[PDB]
Amino acid sequence: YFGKLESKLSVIRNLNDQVLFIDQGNRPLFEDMTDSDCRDNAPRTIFIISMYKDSQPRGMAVTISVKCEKISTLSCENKIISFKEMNPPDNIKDTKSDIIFFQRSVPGHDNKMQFESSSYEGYFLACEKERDLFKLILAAADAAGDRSIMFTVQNE
Repeated sequence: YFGKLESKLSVIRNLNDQVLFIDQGNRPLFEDMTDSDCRDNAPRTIFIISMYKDSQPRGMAVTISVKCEKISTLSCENKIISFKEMNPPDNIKDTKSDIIFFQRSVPGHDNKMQFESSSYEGYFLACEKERDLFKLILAAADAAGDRSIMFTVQNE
């Protein structure tokens, strides 16, 4: 069981310092942005990270959402990343949820974060280059040094 506690606004960057944003097709991408780009493309660049209490504690449980047109919440349902148009719910009945990730400090890096799927243990949010685009994906990662699953989370 997960219960919603408190939320914070944040910008999310991959290790290349590219900013996560929701694009016109409702897909999560990374792009090089100045701070001003970032701010002017709010609310597509400003993510809401909501903390949840967990009846089966395995880390800091969070949802990630964004207010593009309506509020959309990040999902890794069926091991693929997509947005669901929904508010982060007040509670979630199950111990595994496609919208709950565990935010973890990256071992050997105080300031970088990973987001592990609660649904699929050992799978993480990652950045992958695809052609000319940098996409957010769900990836299996076994190694703490894996740079593709490391993010910077800056408050507001």
